[PDB]
Order: sequence, then C-alpha cells, then structure tokens
Amino acid sequence: DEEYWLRASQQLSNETSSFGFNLLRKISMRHDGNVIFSPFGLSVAMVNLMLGTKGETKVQIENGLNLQALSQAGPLILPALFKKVKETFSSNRDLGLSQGSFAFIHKDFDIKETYFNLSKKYFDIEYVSINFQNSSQARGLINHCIVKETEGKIPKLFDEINPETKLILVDYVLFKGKWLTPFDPSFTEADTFHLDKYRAIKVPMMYREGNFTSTFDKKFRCHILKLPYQGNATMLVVLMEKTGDYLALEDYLTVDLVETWLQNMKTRKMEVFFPKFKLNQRYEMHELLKQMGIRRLFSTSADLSELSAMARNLQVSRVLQQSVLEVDERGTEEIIAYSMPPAIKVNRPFHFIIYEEMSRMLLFLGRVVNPT
Repeated sequence: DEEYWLRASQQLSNETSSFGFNLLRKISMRHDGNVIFSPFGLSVAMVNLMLGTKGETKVQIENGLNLQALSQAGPLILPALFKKVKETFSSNRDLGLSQGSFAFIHKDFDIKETYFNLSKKYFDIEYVSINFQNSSQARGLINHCIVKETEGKIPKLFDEINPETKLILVDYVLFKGKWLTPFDPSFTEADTFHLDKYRAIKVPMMYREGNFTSTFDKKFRCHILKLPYQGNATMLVVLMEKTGDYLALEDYLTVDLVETWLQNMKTRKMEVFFPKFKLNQRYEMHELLKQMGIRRLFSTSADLSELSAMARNLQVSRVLQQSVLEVDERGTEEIIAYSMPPAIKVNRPFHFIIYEEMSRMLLFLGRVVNPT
C-alpha cells in the first residue's frame, strides 16, 4: 500500500516527459545516429542542482524543466517526490531498473552543510571533493567511485579530465527488464535491418506470433507497439512506414500525442519481429541544456550560493548521463484474430519509449538507427 505516490507523480512525470521530448528535439538537430537518454534520471540531477541555485539560474532551470508549478508548491515537495519515486522503483525487485547519480566538486569550494544533507537524503547524491588540478589522479578517484558504487557495471567512465573543471554532475540509468511474454530464443535468427534505402545490415531478430497490443497513427502512418515488462514498465516501439521519414516524427512528439496512442490501443493476434540489441551510450548534456534556455548555471554569473556561499568562481562544468539499454528474449515464467495474422516487422530505424505505467515517468527515450 504505497503505489498511490507513483500515481500522484503523474504530473511531475508529464512535465519531465515534455522536457524529454524538447531535449530529443535539440539532440535531433546536432547529430544523425543512435540516441538514448533518461529524462527521469537527468531531471533528478538537474532538480538537485536547481535547489542549489537562486535568482535567474534557478528560474531558467525551473522553466527548462517545466517544473515551475511544482517549485511553487513549497520547498520540499519536489525533493520529497523524487525521493519516493526513486525508492519505490529502487526497491521493486521485479523492475529491471538501476538508477544513480554522482557529484564531483573541486576542493577549493566548501559545500554548505544544509545542501549536503538535503542532496544526500532526497536525491541520494553525495557531493565528493576532488582535486581536479591533478586530473591523472582525479580521473582515477572519479572512475573508482563510479565503478565501485555501480558494482562493476560502469567501469572507467571518464577516459580524460580537464584540470580546470570546477563541478561535474553524473547521472546514470541501466535498464534490462524481463518481458511479460518471452521470445522463444530458437526463433531468433539473423535478419536484414535497413539503415536506409542503400545500406542494410544483419541483426539477430527475435520473433513471436501471439497476443500483441498496438495502434496505428493515421496522420504519421506509424505503428506504436506495446511490449510490456515485468514490474509495470512498458516499451512503446514507434515504427514509421518506409515512405516517410522517422526523423520528422521528433518535431511532433508530445505527452498528449502519446496519451492519444495509448487510448486507441487494441490487442491483436499478431506476428512481431524485433531485434535483440544493446545501447550503451554516454551523453554530454550541458551544451544541449544550454540550448533549452539553461545558460546561467554553466556561466561565471551562476548563482550557486545555496550550494556554497563563498565563490562567484563556481559554475557547473559538465553534466553527463550514462545510459544502458539491454533488449533480448528473456521474460517472465479481447483479442482480434484475423484468419492469418498481420505483422509488425521492425527492420529499419525506429524510436522507443520505456515508461513506468503508474507513474507515467519516462525511463528511456531513444532512437535506434544502427542496432548493437
């Protein structure tokens, strides 16, 4: 009897989702390939920061994250929600989610005791002092905390460190959940995957003929397929028709649009071909966050006085998210039937959305162009 807090998180979630879609839009401008990031995880780090700021710095972050109506709720409501949404997920044995965060600040700056405890309590972020001026060393300790606290999963996250750096925030999300309905591994065979009209590769393609839930958006001419996980998490697979451009969809992704897809879902006996793959991708986010209006946090004008009262020197140097998605066969131990089933065959680039259903929180948003 503590599920009701996920259900109240639906507003934080919906605003964090919008932020996620605005960011994917921004990413979409800067580069051409695979994309994965966790709007949820990133907004833990950004909200933790937000509480450390004031003035325009804070205002920009509230507006950049769409959390203005929740920052007007009172000082401890946002942190109290994040504490609960994280802990509920975290303690869910049947959810295949691992999430965490790190902060690394230069020894020059003392952390105000209030913000230190607040950060560690609500957001589970410990601000660790580090001597960046010896980066050879600095990278060692940084990479050691991460690989240790993530029990081996995130080894050697930084290959290089700038000695000038003042403050680094690191978020990570790892997801590898079991399907409610498993793919039989013996149906997985190599299959063509079309990168474009000219290049195709081979991928290991999982297959199942069974009960599937999807819907078809007539405006965009794409299928939206639900692949349920254990632990009340679902992946929506968004596949367009060859004729159209999957990149165009990103201009139009909104919380409303996705809600409309969910409401028209129906369960059909269907043939599904879905490739098994793994995305492991680390993202430098600050320069994108700049693009979304969060500029003063990363400048010398930054107001971080609630984090450390001493210096106008201080600013956020880097914000990194490390994302890991792992998709394979592994699963858990009224239907429209045609005479012979239709098929959704995901053998060209597509978008995925992994969301937790009670919360409607967006665990991973991404674009898969060249599977790995």
